[PDB]
Parts: sequence; structure tokens; C-alpha cells
Amino acid sequence: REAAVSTVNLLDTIVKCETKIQTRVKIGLNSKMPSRFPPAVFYTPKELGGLGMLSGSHILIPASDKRWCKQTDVGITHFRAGMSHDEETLIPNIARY
Amino acid sequence: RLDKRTGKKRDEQLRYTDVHVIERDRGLSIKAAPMSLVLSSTKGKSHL
Amino acid sequence: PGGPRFEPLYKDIDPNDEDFGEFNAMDRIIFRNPIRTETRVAYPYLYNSRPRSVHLSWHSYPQIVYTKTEDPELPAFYFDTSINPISSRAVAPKNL
Amino acid sequence: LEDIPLTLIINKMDRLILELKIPPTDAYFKLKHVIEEVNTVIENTIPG
Amino acid sequence: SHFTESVLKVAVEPINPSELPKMLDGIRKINKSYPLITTKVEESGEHIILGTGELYMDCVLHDLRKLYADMEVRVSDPVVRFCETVQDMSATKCYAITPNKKNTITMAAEPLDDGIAQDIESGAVKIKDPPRKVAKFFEEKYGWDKLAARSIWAFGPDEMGPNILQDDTLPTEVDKKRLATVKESIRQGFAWATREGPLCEEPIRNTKFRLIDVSLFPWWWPNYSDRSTCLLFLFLDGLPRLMEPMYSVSMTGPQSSVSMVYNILSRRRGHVLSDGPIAGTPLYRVNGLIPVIDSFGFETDLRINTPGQAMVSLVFDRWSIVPGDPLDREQVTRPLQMATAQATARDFVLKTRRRKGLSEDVTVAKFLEPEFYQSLLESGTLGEP
Amino acid sequence: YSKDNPNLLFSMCGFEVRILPKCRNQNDEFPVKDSVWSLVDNSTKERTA
Amino acid sequence: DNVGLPTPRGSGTSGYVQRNLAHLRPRPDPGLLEHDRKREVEVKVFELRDKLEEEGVDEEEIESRCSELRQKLLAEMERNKD
Repeated sequence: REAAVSTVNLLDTIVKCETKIQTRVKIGLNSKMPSRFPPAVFYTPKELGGLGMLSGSHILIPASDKRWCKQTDVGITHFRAGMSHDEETLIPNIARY
Repeated sequence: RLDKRTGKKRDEQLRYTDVHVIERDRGLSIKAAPMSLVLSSTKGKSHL
Repeated sequence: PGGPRFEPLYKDIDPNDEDFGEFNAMDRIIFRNPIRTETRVAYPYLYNSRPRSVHLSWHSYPQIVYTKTEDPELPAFYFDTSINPISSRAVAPKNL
Repeated sequence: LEDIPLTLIINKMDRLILELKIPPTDAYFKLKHVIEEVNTVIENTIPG
Repeated sequence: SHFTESVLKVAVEPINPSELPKMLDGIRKINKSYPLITTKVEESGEHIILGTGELYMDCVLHDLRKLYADMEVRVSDPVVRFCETVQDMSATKCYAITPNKKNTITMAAEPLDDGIAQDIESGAVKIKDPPRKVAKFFEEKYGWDKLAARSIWAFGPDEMGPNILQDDTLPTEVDKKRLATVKESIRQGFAWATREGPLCEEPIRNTKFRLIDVSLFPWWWPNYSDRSTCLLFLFLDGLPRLMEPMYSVSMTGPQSSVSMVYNILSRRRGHVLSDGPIAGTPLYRVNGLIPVIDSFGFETDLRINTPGQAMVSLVFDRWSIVPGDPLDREQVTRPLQMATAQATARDFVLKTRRRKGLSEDVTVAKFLEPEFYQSLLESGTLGEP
Repeated sequence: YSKDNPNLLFSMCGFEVRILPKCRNQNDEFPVKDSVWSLVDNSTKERTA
Repeated sequence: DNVGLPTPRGSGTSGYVQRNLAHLRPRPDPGLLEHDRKREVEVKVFELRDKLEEEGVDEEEIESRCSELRQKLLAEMERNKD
């Protein structure tokens, strides 16, 4: 817990080990392209088909991965969460919970 | 031998009495520098 | 600032390994306005204890007082408005 | 102060033609200003 | 006779201790190749190199590492020389007592007026001159007392130093022959005391000393320590202050560079004496002052944080009193932190004092006779121990 | 811990602990985070460390 | 500001360093008077001696006059001490 959040070497180790786990997942797909694997691939819960990974790191979620389109009876509407907000939401830290 | 020089090196100042490697790299003189030369006056008399 | 980054040339010196030595004692230093890394680069032999493979750079050049003329029909030789004037009382031989 | 005889060499004259680009009368005034600055410092060292 | 002083101090040591000989040899070669450099071995054992500026010491350390010693030399943070002075008159006439308790020396300290110290340093007043000429100079320039002018014994720490030792006794109470025979060793102790100084044993400037009556001098004194001990305590009770060297800042450059000079000099305890245009050019000259200890990295910051290109020249100009009180005990500074406006002198004195290998306190009792120390404690002229 | 070493160091069951009392503190401002432990004296119920 | 991560190649960090802009910046002896009176008397004696030397007077008469002036100054100081 609170001893872990105050150790810099431990946080660096957590970041590197989480990177190694994701790198194993990427090597299982014969790619290492960062745009090919957005944070939604890893940190989406297992209920929605994601991996359900928990993060102890601090990972950005870009506004490019924040759009979705819907085909209604009047045509295609592109919805976007976070209308005109230059900040990005981050993946939650497990230590906060 | 200064006219056998190419590139940016032919645009360098000669800087004959700057011979320290500090003097060459910094581009300024750090030490006193003596020379003895034979120079001619207007009338034609050479002096040291 | 704005320059490239490389691998460390010498991966040896690290303050954590060095214990409480007398030369770099923490409160024998008379801290003032802090030394920046550009000052360490400009004078590498004064501000670094192991400045191996550093290169002394050109210190300064004479200041260029040339200004390109905006007006297309000014002469080649003219007193520009950005040039500070010389007064008769500016020259002023004080004793003669 | 050490009573060494002194001569003056005004250097970089081409700047007055090529860098400042000032007319020759103003170049005279610049030269006279530098000369009187040198003489002012000389007089301020030993007054009178 | 050089026309500037080496007021920038760098401590060096070998990185490999076994090569401590070789660096010393290289240090000797440094002292042969740079005329205005001074090398010293402290009581603490660290080696001290004194030069004029950043570029000078950069070239010197380049020559030490690469040319002469040919090794790796650990180099400390740059620091400055310090001097000391006194601010007001002597609170108490102070006396020195020998171990045989015969000779008693009574003395007072005074701050010299402005203009005398720079006249002694410039050679306008010569101690090798006849005393009539020196007395005439002091009478015609500063309006001293004629007996005081003829009673100026010596200059210190050397024959060109800005410290003055002077008689102010009376012949009715002190005989003169024993006064001269003790006065020889008095001049010697004056020289060594003003060479060392009490605060950080930094050589002390701009002080005057008056010999005082009731001081009795019986037969023979071969020692020197007691008079100088009392003389350091006379520095203590005359409200001493610390003094630091001062560069004169000279910039040529444009107007935005001028505004940046005001900004950076405001941030680095510096002042602008004058600003103006260089006639016939688009350039501007700014003249000012800066402390040497606050000018480290000043040229680089001023040349970088400017739209135009600014040239900087840093020439040693002045000795000036450090702001704050050196003997104020309650003023303390946090580690990792820069001292404040009034705790600057205290921080300088403490760190310069125990950089050189002393105790952390200015020892009043170590520089006093026990009876005189107890008497001054009872009279209230000294603080709480 | 002595006259002139005000920190108590140990390690136990995964945790590296430095105990500092609130008597010999040169730091007048306390950077107390969640990791820092206020050790309470029971006879006064007062945070002494 | 030379802190942290000599290279970001080993870690998956891309170590962009910031200033941590939420960090709180730092926030009279009577003997002195007697000596002055004696110095004034000695200055008067020296002025009298200089006046005698400028007039070309003899050394013995000048010394006697200086001794008389010193005695008179001491008597005047003793009388006007209060």
C-alpha cells in the first residue's frame, strides 16, 4: 500500500514489468506497433472482450480513441465524448482503490 | 599553403600567434605571444 | 534545450554509490543562484569533476552591427534610424 | 600609470563601410569619437 | 604589479589518492604558466587554486587535467575569497597578558575612512618613505592628528596592505625604549594577525589600530600569540562584518538585452550603475556591479536568455560588505537552500569557517584571557555563552 | 539512535521503516504523506513521531 | 534540472521531465573621552611646536614652551572635567 506508493524504484519496476507483459501480448501477435494496440486492447474489462488488465502505471488515453459512429434511420452520426476538451483521461491507478 | 585550403577552413582567420589548443578551440588568445620580424619603413630601411 | 539526447558516454559516476566523502560535503557548499546545465556545457572543465571527451567551443564573436534595409530605395551609405547618433557634445574633448 | 609610451591603432575600418554603412562624414565623427574616448580615459588616469 | 586580483577560488583534490603527488607537480606547472594564479594548501588538506574568472579557471583546469598532471582531478563548486572589516568604534579597550603575566598590551580597533585603503594599495603611501612625508600626506588629505600621523607604526598584513597599526599612547605613562623593543614583535604579531584574521582566517582589510595607555611593558617578550589573540578579540568587539569581491558588469548589446540585464541583475543581487547608447552604433552599453559569488553562470544565462546577442565582461572592481551580521547566532539556513537577505553573512562565515577546518562557533573565550573574559561577561559587553 | 543520530532504522516483513520523533526535527514543516506514520503516545495521546 | 532517466530506452517510460509545478517554493567609555582630551592637548602641543619651528626659534625654548603648554592643558582639563 502506502509504502509501495512512496518507493520510486518499485514504481519503475511496476512500469517496466507491465510494459513487459504488454510486450509479451504484442509478440504473441507478431507486432510491436504502439498505434496497433491502444489502451482499450489491454485495460478493457474481460466482460467486453478485453484483457481486463489492472494498471499501477499512469497511462494516457488519447482523444483519437474516443469517437464512435452510429447508423440511425436518418444517416450516420459521429458521437464523441469530451467535446472540445484538450485534456486526456488516464487509466486509473490500482493504488487509489 | 593557405591557398591550398578548401571548405570552411579556407574562411578561417590565420591566427598565427594563437597556438595553444585552448587558443585554437576557444577562438581567443589566452597567452602572451612574442615574435621578431624584419619590417620596412616608408623610406626603405628595415628595422627589427 | 532543443538539442539531441544520447546514451551516457560514461556509466560510472553516480552519487548513491559514493558515501559521505569530505570533498563533496553537503553543507560545506555555499549555495547561491543555481548552476544550470548550459553553464556546465559552456565551461566543462570548471563545472564538471570528470569532463572526459568534452570539446572546447568557440567562446564569442564580435557583435554584428549590420542591419538589412527594409526600404527598397535607400542609398547604400546612410545613417540608419536604428543607429545611435554622435553628438557634438558626445565627442567633446574635455581638456585641450 | 607605468609611464609606458602609447600609440593608437583604430582597427576594423571596413565595418564603417560594410557593416554600419554610414556616410564618410559620420565615419569621421565615429573615428573622432573613438579617439576622444581614448584621450578621455588617458586624461582621467592622470588629471592635468 | 597586476591590475586585477584573483578572487575566484576552487578546491581541488585527486580522484585516485595515490596520484596526489602528480597533481601537485601539475599544480606547480600551473603556477609557472599562469602569472596571476595562487595555489595554497589549507589546514584541512584540500588544495586551493585562485584565479580571476570562469574562463581563466576553465583554461587552468584544462591545463591541469590534460597537459601537466595528466590525470583526473576532482573539482569542487566555485567559491570566492573573503575579507573582513569593522563597522563602528571599539566598545572596550582590550588588553593582552603574557603567560608570565608581566607584559600587558592595551589596544583599540577603528574602521578606516574611505580612500586610505585604496591609497595604500595603489602605492601612494609608502612605508619605506620617511615618516614626515607620510604624516604630511595624511594631514593634507584626511586631516588626521599630527602625533597620530607621526605615530603610524606599520601597514599590514604586508608593507602594502590596507591595515594600519598606530600609537595613541602617552609618554607620561609608557616609556618609549621598552615600547620600541616590544614594538618590533608588536609589528610582527600585527602582521600575522591581520594576515589570518579571527572570523574565517580570511585576510582582513580596512582597519586601524590605536595603542592605549595603562599598557605596561616589562622586560623581554619572545612570543607573539597573546597580542594577536587580543587583537582578534578587538576585531570581535568592534562589530566585525564580512566583505566579498565585486565584479563590474559591462554589456554591449541591444535594448532587449538591456532589459534582460536589469532582470538578471535584479535576480543575482546586482545593480545597474549606468545604461546608455554607444554612439554611432546600434549597440547599448550597460555598466553595473555584481557579487562574484552570485556571478557564477551569469554570463551564460545572460547570453542565452536573450533574443539578441549580448557580450559580457566581468572585471574585479570592489570589496563590499556582505549584507547581514556574521556573529548573529540565531540566523540559521536550511540545507540545500540559499541564505536569505540578512542570513547571508552568517551562512558565509559558518561555511567558510568549517570549510577551512575549524569549529562551528566563533570562539570568544579561546581569544581572551580568563579574567578579562569574566570581567566582560559581568559587565554585559559580551553575550550569553 | 543516539545524541547525534536522530533516525531509527529497521526492516520487518517487507517494510523498511525510518522512525523520526517529533522532538529532534530540524524540519519545521512536515511533508507528511500517507506513507509517513504518526506514532501516538498513549499516556498523552499525542503524535510524537 | 538534470534529474532522472539518463536514457528512456531501457524503460517503457519516454521520460519527459517536468518541473513539478505543485511544489511549494520556499517562503561609551570615559577612558575614551580622557584619551580624546589627551590627544587634543597633544595636538595643541604639536601645533605650538610646529609654529615655533616655522618661526626659527631655538629647540630648548620650544621644548620649555611645549612643557608649559602641556601643564596648562592638563590643569585646564582637571579644572573643566566637571
